[PDB]
Amino acid sequence: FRNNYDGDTVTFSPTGRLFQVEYALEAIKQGSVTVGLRSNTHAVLVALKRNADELSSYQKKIIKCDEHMGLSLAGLAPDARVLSNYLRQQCNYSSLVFNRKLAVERAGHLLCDKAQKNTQSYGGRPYGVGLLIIGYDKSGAHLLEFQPSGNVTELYGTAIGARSQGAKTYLERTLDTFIKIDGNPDELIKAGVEAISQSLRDESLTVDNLSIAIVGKDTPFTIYDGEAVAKYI
Amino acid sequence: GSRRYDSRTTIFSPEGRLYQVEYALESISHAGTAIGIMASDGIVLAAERKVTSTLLEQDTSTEKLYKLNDKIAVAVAGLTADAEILINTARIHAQNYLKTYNEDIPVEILVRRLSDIKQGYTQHGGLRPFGVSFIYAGYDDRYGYQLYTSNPSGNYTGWKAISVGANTSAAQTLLQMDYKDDMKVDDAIELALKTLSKTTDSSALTYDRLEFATIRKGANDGEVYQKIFKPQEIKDILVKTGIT
Amino acid sequence: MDIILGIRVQDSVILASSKAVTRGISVLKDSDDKTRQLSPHTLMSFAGEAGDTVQFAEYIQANIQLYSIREDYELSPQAVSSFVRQELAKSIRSRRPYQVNVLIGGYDKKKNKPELYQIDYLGTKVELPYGAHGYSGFYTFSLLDHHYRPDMTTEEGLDLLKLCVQELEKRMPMDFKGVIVKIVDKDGIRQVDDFQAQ
Amino acid sequence: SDPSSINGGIVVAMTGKDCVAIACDLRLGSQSLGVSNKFEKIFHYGHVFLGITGLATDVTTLNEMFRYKTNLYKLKEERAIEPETFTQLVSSSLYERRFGPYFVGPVVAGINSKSGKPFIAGFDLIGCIDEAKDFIVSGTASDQLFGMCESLYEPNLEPEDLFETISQALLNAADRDALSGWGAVVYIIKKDEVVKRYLKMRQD
Amino acid sequence: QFNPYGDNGGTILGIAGEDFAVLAGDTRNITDYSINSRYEPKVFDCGDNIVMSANGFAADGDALVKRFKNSVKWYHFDHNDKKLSINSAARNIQHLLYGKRFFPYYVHTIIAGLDEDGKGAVYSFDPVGSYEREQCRAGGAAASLIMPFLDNQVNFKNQYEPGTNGKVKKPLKYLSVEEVIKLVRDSFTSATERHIQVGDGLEILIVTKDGVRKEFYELKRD
Amino acid sequence: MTDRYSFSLTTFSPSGKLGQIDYALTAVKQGVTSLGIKATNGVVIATEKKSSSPLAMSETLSKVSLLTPDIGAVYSGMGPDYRVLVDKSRKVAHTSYKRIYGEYPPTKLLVSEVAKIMQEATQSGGVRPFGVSLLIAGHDEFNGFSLYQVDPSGSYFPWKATAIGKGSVAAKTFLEKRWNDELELEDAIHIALLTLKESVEGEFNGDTIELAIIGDENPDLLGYTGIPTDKGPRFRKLTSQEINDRLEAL
Amino acid sequence: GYDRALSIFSPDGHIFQVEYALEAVKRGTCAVGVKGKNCVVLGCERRSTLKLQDTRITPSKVSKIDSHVVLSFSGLNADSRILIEKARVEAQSHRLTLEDPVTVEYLTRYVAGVQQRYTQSGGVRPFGVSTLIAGFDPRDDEPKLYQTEPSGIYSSWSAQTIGRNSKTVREFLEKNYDRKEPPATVEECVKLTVRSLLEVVQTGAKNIEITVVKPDSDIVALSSEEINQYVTQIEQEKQEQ
Amino acid sequence: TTTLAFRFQGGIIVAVDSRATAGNWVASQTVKKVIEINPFLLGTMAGGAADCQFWETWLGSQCRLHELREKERISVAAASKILSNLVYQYKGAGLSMGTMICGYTRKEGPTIYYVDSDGTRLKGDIFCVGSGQTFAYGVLDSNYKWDLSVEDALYLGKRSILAAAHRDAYSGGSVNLYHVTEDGWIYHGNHDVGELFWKVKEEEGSFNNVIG
Amino acid sequence: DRGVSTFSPEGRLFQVEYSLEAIKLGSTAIGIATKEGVVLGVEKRATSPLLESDSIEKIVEIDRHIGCAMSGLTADARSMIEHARTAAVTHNLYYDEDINVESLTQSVCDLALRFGEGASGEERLMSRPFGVALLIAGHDADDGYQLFHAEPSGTFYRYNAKAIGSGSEGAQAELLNEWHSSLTLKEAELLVLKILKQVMEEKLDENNAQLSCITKQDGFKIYDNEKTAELIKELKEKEAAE
Ligand SMILES: [Mg+2]
Ligand SMILES: [Mg+2]
Repeated sequence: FRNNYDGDTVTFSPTGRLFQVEYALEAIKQGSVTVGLRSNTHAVLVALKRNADELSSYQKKIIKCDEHMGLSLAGLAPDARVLSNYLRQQCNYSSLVFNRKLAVERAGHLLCDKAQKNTQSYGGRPYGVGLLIIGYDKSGAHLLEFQPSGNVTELYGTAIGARSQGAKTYLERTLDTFIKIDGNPDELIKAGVEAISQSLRDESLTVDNLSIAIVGKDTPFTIYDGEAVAKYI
Repeated sequence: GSRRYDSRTTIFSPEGRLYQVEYALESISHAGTAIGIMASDGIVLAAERKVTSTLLEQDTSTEKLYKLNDKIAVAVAGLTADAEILINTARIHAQNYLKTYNEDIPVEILVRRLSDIKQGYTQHGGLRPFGVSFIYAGYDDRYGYQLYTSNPSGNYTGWKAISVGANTSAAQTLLQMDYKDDMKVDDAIELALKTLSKTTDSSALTYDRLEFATIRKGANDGEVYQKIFKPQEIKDILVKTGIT
Repeated sequence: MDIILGIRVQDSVILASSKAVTRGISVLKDSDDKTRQLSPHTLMSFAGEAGDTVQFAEYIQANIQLYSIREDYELSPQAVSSFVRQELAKSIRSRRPYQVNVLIGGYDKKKNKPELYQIDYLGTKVELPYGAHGYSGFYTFSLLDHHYRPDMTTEEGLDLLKLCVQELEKRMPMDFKGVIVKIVDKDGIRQVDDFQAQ
Repeated sequence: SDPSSINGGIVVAMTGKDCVAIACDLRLGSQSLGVSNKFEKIFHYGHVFLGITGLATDVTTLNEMFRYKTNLYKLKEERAIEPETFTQLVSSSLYERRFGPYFVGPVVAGINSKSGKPFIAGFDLIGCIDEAKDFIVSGTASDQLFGMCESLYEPNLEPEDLFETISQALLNAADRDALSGWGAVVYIIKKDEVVKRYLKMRQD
Repeated sequence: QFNPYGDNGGTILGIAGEDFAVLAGDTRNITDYSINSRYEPKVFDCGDNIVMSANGFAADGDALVKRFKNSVKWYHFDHNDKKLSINSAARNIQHLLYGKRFFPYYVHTIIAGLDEDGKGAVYSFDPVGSYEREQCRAGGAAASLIMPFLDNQVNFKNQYEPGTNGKVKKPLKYLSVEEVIKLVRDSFTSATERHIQVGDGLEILIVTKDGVRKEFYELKRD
Repeated sequence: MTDRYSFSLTTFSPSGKLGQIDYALTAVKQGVTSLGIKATNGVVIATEKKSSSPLAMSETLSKVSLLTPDIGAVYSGMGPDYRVLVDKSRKVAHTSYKRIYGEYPPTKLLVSEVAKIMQEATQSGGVRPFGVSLLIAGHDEFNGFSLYQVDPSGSYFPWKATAIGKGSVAAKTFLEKRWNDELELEDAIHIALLTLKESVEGEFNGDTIELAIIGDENPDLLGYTGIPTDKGPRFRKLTSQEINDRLEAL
Repeated sequence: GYDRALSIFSPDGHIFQVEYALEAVKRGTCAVGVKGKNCVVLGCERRSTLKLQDTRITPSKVSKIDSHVVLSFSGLNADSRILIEKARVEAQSHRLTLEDPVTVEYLTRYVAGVQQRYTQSGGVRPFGVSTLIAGFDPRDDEPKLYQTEPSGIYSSWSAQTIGRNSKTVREFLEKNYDRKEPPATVEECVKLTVRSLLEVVQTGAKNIEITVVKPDSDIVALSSEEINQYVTQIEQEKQEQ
Repeated sequence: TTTLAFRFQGGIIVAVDSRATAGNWVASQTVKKVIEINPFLLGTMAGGAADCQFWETWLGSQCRLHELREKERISVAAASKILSNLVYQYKGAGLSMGTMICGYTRKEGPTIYYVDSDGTRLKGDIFCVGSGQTFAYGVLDSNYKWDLSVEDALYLGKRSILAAAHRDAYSGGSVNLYHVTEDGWIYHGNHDVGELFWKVKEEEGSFNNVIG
Repeated sequence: DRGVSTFSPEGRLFQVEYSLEAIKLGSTAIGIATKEGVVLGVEKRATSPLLESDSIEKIVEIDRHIGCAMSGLTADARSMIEHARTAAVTHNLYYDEDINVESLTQSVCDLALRFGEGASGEERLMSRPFGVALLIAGHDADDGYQLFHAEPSGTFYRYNAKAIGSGSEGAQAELLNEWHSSLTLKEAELLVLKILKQVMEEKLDENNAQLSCITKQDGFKIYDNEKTAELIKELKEKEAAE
């Protein structure tokens, strides 16, 4: 069984499964937790950063792609770099060649197409990281969830990483509330923090521990880390 | 995938040996015996042919002794086709050296180059080696008479008398027995023949089963002559020696 | 052009080559050695385009040195030359041909005879009693055609070169600043430190 | 600049009664400056002869190239190449560089060892093959040579006589050309033997 | 044959003060004898307190300016939001320029800003990269007219101290933004009087620790 | 995508055998019998036309192929493998010979060329040896008449006569008695016909036998007149009728 | 096209093909190099699969990379040929561009890197060779001895050996070589090298070949006889007891 | 342009002028024509501004890399041949540069190499390079002597540039002096021709083809 | 067999884990980062007394402001260092300034996962992960003194102190205790020296342990045997009390 059909991404199991892709998805579940949630005016990202020792830094999980887009990563960081870098290039191309801010919807479509090549090609390997993408554009705020399988989905909010299910359910209830947090950045953030706290167990989210990012109407994708997230615990 | 069907022809055993090389050598040991004996005024190359019949035309045949250039020749033990590939390229490297330097190519250089082509198949590319071993008989202004040998591992060495193919240990032992530093061409021929005679996996050593070659620097001339013996002449040299 | 003369005596080859490098309106150096030792018994003299000159020389040097080591042997002069010719003949049809002219003077230790080869940037090679490249030959060949004898001594050849130099200093328009002479014989290669006044 | 006129030189060959002859001059210069008095232009691969006029570096290159090709030919075919065949090899080797030719004008002379018939031929720098029963001329003095041959020549001359003919043809044609001369050599070719004679001529 | 190049006139001038620097440029854009635009800016804010202008063949100037802003964008990305100091921007441009050494950006560029110490700085480039830091520099068509003026009025060349038998140079003081702007305006009106490519408008970009301020003055439109 | 099979598919076994090659020789063994006998003034190669159904049209399949106007080849083993070898062999006779020397290549050289291809299929990455053995017969001004056999390993050897495939051994044995060095072509044809008969299981006539010869020059087959050096092709495929006339003299 | 990863990691952190290459090294004849106070000696034992050789021609074990640097090895003979040539070229190239011959270290670092490279490039197996490279840096008199292995690792030694039974001879060196007084002479260094070789070569004059490298391009291979003299005098510094 | 460097008892002197021209247009008079590679290596520039600045700043990099790689400081010979071989690769493309690589190393001692875009690399004791080279040589050659004092050397190199700055339209601005010793290069100032000429005339009593 | 870029059922890259194992067998390397500099010390680990200890390069300079210590199959690090050096020099060329240590480090880690056999993602030309890990320490003006641990997985973390190699878990644990914001360069030298002593099989002395530091004032300095020996001595006394 499995041991015969999991050797590579160019093999389908007898059930119609792609194990290498599936195995890829697992490194995500192993990663720390991050949450995304958008109102109609802003989109926030709150992600729990994970240290290695009490003597180390907390792996940076959010990346700015353009002044209007960014994402939080969950899983294999390198693959995150490779992917955000690609997102950076496509954003650049739209600005340069069309003087148009790239549509998050399109950014999504592009990421899916990139991952998919490493899920039907020999010797290649699926990406091992999930991504939460937020952005404000010509049609308001957005939040996109990307999976190495190549699947990308736009949601009012969501969470990924270990214990993600906590926050994912939390938001699923908190919806009617946060989606109405228009014109009040700090609140959405709060909502985000609360949500993120729903997938905790270790210790309470701290200064070196938390990472939040916000994008919106008159707010360029800005990264808040440590000293500045204090007011959000 | 494709890796599935890859034999990895250039890998090491846990013992630090090269499978494909070791296995090629084995192939070669089932091949007709070839011998090279170096004299003080010549070199003899003799070979025993494998695959014979009443109908095989021996006249217009040359399956074991090949001319590389006017001063060097080789005797082959292995796959005859793999042989021709290496020969055609060795012949060429000879001519290149010539054009470039206007001097005939030193036997060892030619040899070393050929050995280098073989070592390649040993270290990269993923292809099976050539199942061939060579005994080169050549002359040159820097070392005169030379006899070398090369095999699938791309290693080469020089010899006073040597053999390759089937029954090497037997022949080698016989050669170590009757060979002496100050031999002469007409004598080495005899030795060459005798040796073949006692290692042959057949009944009697007949002319049609042999290929003989000599590289003599005749005194009344100056140019190193290469003579690849013709059937009638093998028969003759054979009677002289008494094998009949 | 710069001066490159070579004359093969009975037991040696003497190459004479000008000490000046001029660029535009100024003589930049008055002590250039337009020569490279290809091997202990083979010296090559060169002249032509500004950079191609040394670049081609040193390249040929490297290649001959390498062969020397790979085989622990010294290629015959004739060999070194045929090699040089082919490098040239291949260059002439490249994108940017080496515009270099060379004289190769070597002592063939096997034949125990000095040799001198003249090769132009097109890979035109010829073996000669004496040769030159540039405009110098226009004077020296006739001078030598008259004063040269096959059985001359190293000393006689040097004096013959002296005549050549003098004729050149008399009639050529450019001040080439004298020459550096080098003799290639059985015991190697040595530079006549005494030619500016012999 | 005209590649074919830098070095100077001539070659000519004629056929006789069971013989052929090919000769040439020994000059090699650089425009006005004579540089070498010993530059032969006739070469041979076994019993086949090739004379090459034109740019010296190319003459040299082509010689080396046909030694190679003929050497390998013998190793593969186990016999020496014939004229009729070498000609084709020359032609094709030349056409191979159709748009960046070797500036040369080869001449082939020999006697078929199988048929014994005399054979000679010339080519333009890109391979046109001119097989003639009479003579073939080439070099800087080609016009002059054509003049000599066309008049002096007559069918079926004996070796001894042909030698005269070819010699006078060369000699005289060379003297009316500034770029040729400085020595001459003639090859008389017969099945059995071939004799090479040097000629005494104006050294100007 | 197709001629890949053109000349769009214009003239630019940059002056570095003690705690500021300006980069002014005219606003006209022409072609041969026709005016393409009376208002087409060529001095831009590139972020990080750096203003730049690449005057000459507008297509090239534009391409250059584009590639640099972008270089600033990626400097932030690749080097964790670090601010590109002017000296670094300069060297970066040298490379942008010299990359096209065999099909040059037919432009004379200048950037202004504050150095690492906060003092004013101006840097100017040859179309293939030669660059240097300077007190002031003009570029473009009327460069030859304006430059001498600045050597005199900004660097006080040839001006000596009265009654010293010409043995003591005028004290090399540093102008205020107000004076600098006066000079910029004069240099430009003058240039407009005599050059047919200069005119229509003047846009100056002033650079201080407080950011980048824009000033605009009208010029003759004939 | 892309042929990533860049490694040899024929390697060495611990007994020193090249599996794929031996196997190809087996495939050959399963193939119909074909033979070639060499005369003093000719050579004949023949084989049987294993009509794989009576609905199929025998003539529309040449198992005997002309390589040059003086060379032919017949085989035993996998036909397709053969057909493509003829194509190549016919091409190489031009590219490596007629386009350089202005004359067709000599038997041994052409053979030498064919052989080299087969060898490559024994070592090149990603392929399997050819499942054929061929008998190539020709003539050339300098070597006279010849007959060669080329195996999947790429080895070739000249023969006075031989047979390959199914009834090889029996046939090889039958030839050894009849053959001698004073055979005039007609007699060898005859012998070939006899030899062939014994391998042939059922029908035996010109519609089931493909026999070709390499003999005298045939100007009526040149197609043009006026040039006295090109005397005509020496290879001739025998007609059904011509075979029967010799069959009716069993 | 052929790009299969042959040297790869196995569950325990080993690169088998690299390790298996070390074995082929162990299977090769011994080679020793010990450095004196003004020299470096490199000795090697001789193979014995068959005998009736032509001592004159057969490529010895010690090779000159340049007029002042030598390299001996233990391993696949053929494999060593490639490293030598590659080393020689770089020896020339370096001369051409730096106008100075290589230091033994440079040459070492070069050869070393080539080995490492083959342990992580597709389509190739590591070099089944280990080398001893010795000589003197241009214009310096301090002897240099370095060793390289198929992994690509390298470093220097006062004395060292590689090849079959190197474990045994290493011990002899470890005991007989004092870093406070390296064999202060060409003679005693040669001796110590022979003594060491003897412990395993097992009394065989024609079984040993020694080479000495002195400063400024002075490299000399001893005669079958001069060594035999060392073997003789050495069997006495064991017999007189 | 106008640059010189010459060898002597106390080391090497490198003096260059500082004018940049666009044809007859004086583009600048404040250009540094000497690039300080490492504490013991100076490279002078003449020809295309960019070509020199660019490839010499680059040279500086390749020199540093060598340090990192070999732990030893790059020789002047090697440093120079890098530029030279580089330039030779671009031969025929239009690079325009004439430069001198001066420096001191324990191995070579004081050393100066001239390398130009034609690929000529030469070692020597005195080189003047640039449109004003002849002017510099004139003055330099006539007063140069090996046993010169460091102070006199400085002055001489200085003076020679002065010379060229005066006569050669294409040279001027100010002279930049450098002294290369056993312990490295020592900068000896930037001297404005605007004032240097007058001082020199009065003190030395030369340039009498001028009144003032 | 299976490819070199295959994911285990636990979501990890085999070859990466495996190389990480090979790294566990290396000589210890410890780096501690203080407000006065960063110390990087390593254990030479001579495999024989005839090997000239000083010929062991496990601490290298990337640039005057960046140094680095390796641990693992040290031959694999050569191409990494080279890239590190070129990356820093090149940066100085294109921007006339020093490369940020993070940046340098990040550039090195970009090589990490570039292994494969035709992995449709770019052109990955390396057959297997690096079998070594690095401790990269340096200083820039923006973020002060920094120490980074770079693994063959492409990830790298910043540590106030870190140990890699054989004695990692033990040493790491010790570091964890001993470390504090207000440490001093000498204290750090000591800890490295002390902790090295502990995890080292043979007895730590000047010929088998190597110390180095990088400071704003003097840059990357590899401590000379004599200086380190003095510290070793200063340690026997600090330890030979209480
Ligand atoms: Mg005349
Ligand atoms: Mg108007």
